[PDB]
Amino acid sequence: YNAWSPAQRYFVEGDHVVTAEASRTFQFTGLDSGSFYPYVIATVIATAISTVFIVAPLVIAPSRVDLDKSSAYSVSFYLVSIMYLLFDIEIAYLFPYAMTHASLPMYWTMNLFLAILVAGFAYEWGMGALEWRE
Amino acid sequence: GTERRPGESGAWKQIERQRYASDWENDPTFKRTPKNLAEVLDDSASMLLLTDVWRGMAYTLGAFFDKKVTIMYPFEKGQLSPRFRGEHALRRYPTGEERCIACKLCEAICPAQAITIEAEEREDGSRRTTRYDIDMTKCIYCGFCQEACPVDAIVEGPNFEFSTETREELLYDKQKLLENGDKWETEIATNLRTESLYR
Amino acid sequence: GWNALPSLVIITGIWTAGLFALDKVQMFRENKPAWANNKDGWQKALYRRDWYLQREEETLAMAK
Amino acid sequence: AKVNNFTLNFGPQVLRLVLEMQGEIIMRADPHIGLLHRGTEKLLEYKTYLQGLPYFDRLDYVSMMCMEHSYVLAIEQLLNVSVPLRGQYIRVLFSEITRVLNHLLAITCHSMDVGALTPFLWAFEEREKLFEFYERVSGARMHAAYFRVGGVSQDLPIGLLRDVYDWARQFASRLDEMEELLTGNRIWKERTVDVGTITAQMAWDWGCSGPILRASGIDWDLRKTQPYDAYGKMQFNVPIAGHGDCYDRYLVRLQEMRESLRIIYQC
Amino acid sequence: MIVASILILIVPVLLSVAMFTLAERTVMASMQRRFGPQVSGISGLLQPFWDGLKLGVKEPVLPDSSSAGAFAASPMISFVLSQVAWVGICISDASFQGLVIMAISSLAVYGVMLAGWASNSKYAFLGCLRSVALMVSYELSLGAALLSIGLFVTDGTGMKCLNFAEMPTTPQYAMLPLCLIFLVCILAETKRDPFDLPGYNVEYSSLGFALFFIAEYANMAVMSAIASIYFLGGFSALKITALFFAFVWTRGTLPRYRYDQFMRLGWKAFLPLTLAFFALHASVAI
Amino acid sequence: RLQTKNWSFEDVHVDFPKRLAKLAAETGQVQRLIHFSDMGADENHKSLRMRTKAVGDKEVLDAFPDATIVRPGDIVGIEDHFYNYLIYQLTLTVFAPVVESGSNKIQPTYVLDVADAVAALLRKPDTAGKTLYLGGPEVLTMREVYDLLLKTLRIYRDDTVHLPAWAVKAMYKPFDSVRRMLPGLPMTSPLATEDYVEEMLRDKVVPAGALGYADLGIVPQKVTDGLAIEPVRHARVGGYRWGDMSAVAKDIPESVRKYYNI
Amino acid sequence: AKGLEFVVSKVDNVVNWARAGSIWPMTFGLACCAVEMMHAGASRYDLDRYGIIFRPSPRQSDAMIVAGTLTNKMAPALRKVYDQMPEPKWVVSMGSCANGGGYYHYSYAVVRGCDRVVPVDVYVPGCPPTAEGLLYGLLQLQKKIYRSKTTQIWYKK
Amino acid sequence: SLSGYFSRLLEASGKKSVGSFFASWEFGKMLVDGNLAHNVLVRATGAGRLVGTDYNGNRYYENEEAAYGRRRWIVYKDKFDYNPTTIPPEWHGWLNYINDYNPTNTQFKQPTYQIEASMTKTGTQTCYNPKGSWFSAKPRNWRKYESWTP
Ligand SMILES: COC1=C(OC)C(=O)C(C/C=C(\C)CC/C=C(\C)CC/C=C(\C)CC/C=C(\C)CCC=C(C)C)=C(C)C1=O
Ligand code: SF4
Ligand code: SF4
Ligand code: SF4
Repeated sequence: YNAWSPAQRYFVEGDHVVTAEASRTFQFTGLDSGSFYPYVIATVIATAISTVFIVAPLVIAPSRVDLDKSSAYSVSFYLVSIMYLLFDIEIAYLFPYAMTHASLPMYWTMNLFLAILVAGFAYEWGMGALEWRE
Repeated sequence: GTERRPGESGAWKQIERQRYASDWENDPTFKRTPKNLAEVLDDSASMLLLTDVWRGMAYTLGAFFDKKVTIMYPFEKGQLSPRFRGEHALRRYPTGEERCIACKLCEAICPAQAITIEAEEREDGSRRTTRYDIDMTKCIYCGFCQEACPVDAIVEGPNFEFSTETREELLYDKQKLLENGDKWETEIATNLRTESLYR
Repeated sequence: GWNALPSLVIITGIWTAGLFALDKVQMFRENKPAWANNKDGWQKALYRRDWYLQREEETLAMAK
Repeated sequence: AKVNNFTLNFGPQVLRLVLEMQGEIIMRADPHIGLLHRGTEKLLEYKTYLQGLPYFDRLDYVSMMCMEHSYVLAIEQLLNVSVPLRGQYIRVLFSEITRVLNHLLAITCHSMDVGALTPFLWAFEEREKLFEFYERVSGARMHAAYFRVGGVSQDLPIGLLRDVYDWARQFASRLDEMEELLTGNRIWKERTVDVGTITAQMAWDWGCSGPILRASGIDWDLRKTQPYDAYGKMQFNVPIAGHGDCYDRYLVRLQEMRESLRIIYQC
Repeated sequence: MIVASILILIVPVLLSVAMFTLAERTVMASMQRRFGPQVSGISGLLQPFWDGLKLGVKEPVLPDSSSAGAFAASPMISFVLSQVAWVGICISDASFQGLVIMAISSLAVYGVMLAGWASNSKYAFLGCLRSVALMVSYELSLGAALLSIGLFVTDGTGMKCLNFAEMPTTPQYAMLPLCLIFLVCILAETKRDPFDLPGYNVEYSSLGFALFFIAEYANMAVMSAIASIYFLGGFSALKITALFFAFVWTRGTLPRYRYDQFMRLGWKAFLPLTLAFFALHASVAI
Repeated sequence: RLQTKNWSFEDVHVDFPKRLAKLAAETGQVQRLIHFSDMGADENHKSLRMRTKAVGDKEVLDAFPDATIVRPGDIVGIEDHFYNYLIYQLTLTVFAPVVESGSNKIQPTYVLDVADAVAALLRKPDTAGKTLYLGGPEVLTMREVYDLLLKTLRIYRDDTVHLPAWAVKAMYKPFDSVRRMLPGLPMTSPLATEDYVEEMLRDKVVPAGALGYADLGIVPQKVTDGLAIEPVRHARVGGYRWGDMSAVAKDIPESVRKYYNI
Repeated sequence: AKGLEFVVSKVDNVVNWARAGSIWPMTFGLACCAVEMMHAGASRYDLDRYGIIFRPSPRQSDAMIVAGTLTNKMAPALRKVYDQMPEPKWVVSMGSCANGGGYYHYSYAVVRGCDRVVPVDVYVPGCPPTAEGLLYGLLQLQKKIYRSKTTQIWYKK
Repeated sequence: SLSGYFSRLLEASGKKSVGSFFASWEFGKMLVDGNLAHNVLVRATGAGRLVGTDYNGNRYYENEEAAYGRRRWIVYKDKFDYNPTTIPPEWHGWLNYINDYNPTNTQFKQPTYQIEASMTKTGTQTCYNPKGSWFSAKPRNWRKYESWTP
């Protein structure tokens, strides 16, 4: 990304700024604060490395064809997956609370939120749904 | 400790039984209910904050700082005795004549039938073998042949390091067994100077 | 035991040397030892203004 | 609903098991055996009585001389042969050494199957010491062929009892440091308590014997009820538990190691 | 400069993974009164390298009854996610860095489930669901622990964040039980003792298998660095080694749980405890 | 099948068989020499390997007059070089070139029949000094072979393309001028050469009046169906597998259905 | 030519150092001989010191140790597990039973040697062999791996 | 004393100087073989004394303050292909803790037919083979009768 307007460049005129931005080094203390751009490069580089790991034993290793070498040697998961989905949504809701300096009415609203959560959880506990016998 | 708890029960029928009936309170191997505050704190410091994992961890950390029992083979060896039953071998007299006289007792006693013997009389009239085979892949290393021999001709020597790459190298004939005896004769005699007090 | 000491020493030395080298490289990229700090919208605005005014000072320097 | 059983094949690699499950709960288990059937009962008909003796070492190859014992006693009874006193004492002493070896292997292999790896490595060095005791009297670490009709094969070498006493002087400490990892541990208890319960009526109806039978509250030891060699002279206790548990069998086996140590010291 | 920084990060990660797997063997041996690898190189210092090179010239088994793309993709996905999580630890300045790493580690479930779907084994399908159930169950306690941690993380300007450079440089004495729960959650995520019952890589050979184990040990190092940042007052080499020694020490001395046992532990013990601690810390933080 | 900077076709098909026949005739105790060549071997062949094979056959029959020359067709098997490379050409490539219309005829045979043929030759004394052609009971074109493989593999997209022979040779030319000064590379197909293109422009069948399997008393097995085609059935999409297995499990006994979870 | 052949010979040296120092066998604990193999892995002899890790699956296995007698009922299963190991692989036959049938050689139920089912690289003799004798056999297998020259053979093809 | 360490290292390795030791191929294999590295650098340079030397050049050491079963060890002269089959039988029972006899304290009776100990020949083509083998100088047909030749 490069800035496309004079207002985006703090009203600095000239052609040196346009070329200097287009050929800039990545800097968290320049124009790229909080940028998440190294996460993409890491994915590309690690995918390259793991592809080289995959391809290389197809060249430098022995191989023999055999028909036997190319052969094989509950509802509780539904409970776990759906409960994890709902609880992950609830934790995602609780995260904006913890990132604020909350006042007391915010605290009591959050505790009403948590109370509804734990009431449903305690109902499923009391009916014997967290006993994984089946 | 070997005490039991309602809840630490590994099964379901006993878990269902302990939470719906107080029959576990009659059994003397169960831990009783805490009666006051300090006993409740002791039980909670047992269940929470572990302290039973930590005793095993302290023992294994003591073992981390302790002595080791590993020997550095093949620069260091184990410990064996003169009675040890290793590789079979054929022996001679000090003159150089074979002790074996083809009596076929070791062939008769062999429970694995690992010995095959043929004989005739030698040109000086002596009674000697012409074939003496031991299938080492059929042998069970019992030592019964060593017991049956009346002239101490066949022995099991002190050699245990004789692994090969082909199985044909483990079908010993008479010449190789005599070569083994000629190799190991002094050690075999040293062993038999002690073991003749017992046999 | 004494056999476990060299691998445990080597892990520490590897991480020490690698963190030292990564620190020097990122210090050469960013030129200030607070590049990893949290920045809000005001701090981001301040850094972007500083970058653009530095470019303007460079542009005005090559005219005299 | 009309739930059919889900079946499973459990291991060619020598026990083969065909299970049936109704979810996570087993409804049936069928062991398929014969992968180690070598026909030793047919082969013994083609051997003389001395020739067929080393077959018995290879039946329970964790406990060899005890397998030899019953074959030798069966021959001696029909022959009307008496064993001298020193041979009876030697047979009792090595039978108890054999029991200690077997119980070390059984408890530590069980605890390794559950997941605890260290007690295996701790107990096998003691197993190595008792293998050296086997080798010093027979020349074989495992398949000794030591017990014979009418006694034992060779005499004890001079210096054996000295070293057996030196091992027995520290074996209780080894068993103590073994129990610090397992006996008061909650994971081991939660794996073993109330698992596979055997009552006394089921134990006798299913032909049980040994430490299974003692963990269900039955006082039955053949060394005290139908004694053989010099076992009637030996003073020891029979350990008794009453749940029929895996945990109770583990405790009974440890106590049986203690009692075998007591008999070894008396011999 | 970003590519250079990432490669200079990648080098000690792989070197450290090799030395971790050697150090696990040797420390586990020293607790068991033996030596461990000593022959292969001087003091055994070449054993992980010869394992890697042995697997390099090993034959790749591609079963001709599976889907080849997902079969190849599963260990690649595991390895890539481990490397990306390390980059998020060291080459980021983001405001919600702990949330970023939690999101990455929630993605790591896919390699297990792709291995379970791809290979045509009866019990690989059976064990992948169990391993996923274990990781999924303990992720929630990890998230609630992060909620408790973030209530006290403020930078200089007054903004609350999960930025690692703004974390305090003293141990968090007030959150010792939450630290213990975090460590057992790390043990549960890496499928170590006492949760090692579920394996899923039963059909993999050579460098796909090597990618699986490099990903597993790198994820263990990621979680160790995260725990040292959150509770031990910073990220350091000594803390990484000490926490790894603690994990190997626990693996030496304990047996493992049954499946339903650790499911009941994670859904009846750890989640209510982390949520109750979050409520107590929110009450304190007002 | 391919040339290398250390070994040429004449070194392997000409010089070594000649020296082998000479050293065999020197001993006096060798009563039989079985030399293997190809069904498409011809001195007037544009493919170099067929020509060097026929030249070496002549040298062997010259130096050892009672040596038997055996010339089988394409040999199918688990570890063969015929279906394996064709399956590696149908899959694992963006497209599979077919030389011209693919109407050249071949006579493939099974490897166990050739192994039986060697023992039948060693039994019969009349076969010394002769030449035998070994081919299966069916004459097929390359298009028919490709169609059979595509039906057997259950692939629903014909990825083959028919190309003129100059285009195929132009494709295979850059990796044939560099085949020397190289020690030989793994996973190089023996079909990626001009010699294969020259072989595809001709028929490779048993000649009329030649001695074949019938003179050895052998009825050769079918190559298209049966046990010979079972290895390629394992490489189909999804897996071999049985099926639903429920129409025939109707009157099967009790424990069997529960064992198979039907 | 001289330099490239020297490099190829050193590639064989490094590859053989890696393969011999990283043998991961598969356990067939059929019988008596398995207990001595357990004793070989224990703290006195410490097979892990030589780089040996026992593996549960055949796909990660570099070698097979047949430790015990092989019956007619067990022979196809052993063959099937052998066929599932990837190249390069070796087989170590341990004890008289696996070597030639041993004490059960004339039985109606026993395979007379595992040679009859799988090919074998190193034979260790005994009934049982000692754990130290099994160490000797494994060091001999390492010596067999050292004499291999794979890239030198490939370079001259 | 480090001078004691280096003197022990030179008498154990059989070299003449530390420069000759560290520039040798024996030190090159001791960088890649850790079993030999431990035996030469740690065990042979530790507490203990030299007992004797056999005719193959191997040196024998003992230490009575060590644990039981780790009192005795050997330094092989063949650094590159060391093998326990080169130990003579008059040292075999001492090193395997079978007896307490060695040539330095016991005069063994030497038979006139005694073959000296050497390294095993397995894996090579000069190994032992039975008389009916292909590798023999003249293979045997083991027929127990004579055929009529006209
Ligand atoms: C009991 O636990 C354990 C296991 O069971 C879970 C195991 O399976 C293993 C064995 C498996 C291993 C070691 C594989 C994983 C590690 C690898 C592949 C090492 C990664 C190292 C790298 C990439 C650096 C090496 C490469 C270099 C130096 C480049 C060389 C280049 C040139 C010379 C040009 C071990 C040790 C173990 O303890
Ligand atoms: S030791 Fe036993 S098996 Fe060996 S030859 Fe003697 S009697 Fe036969
Ligand atoms: S070795 Fe002994 S028992 Fe055997 S035949 Fe010769 S003399 Fe008789
Ligand atoms: S060779 Fe001997 S010790 Fe080994 S399994 Fe067979 S009978 Fe048992």
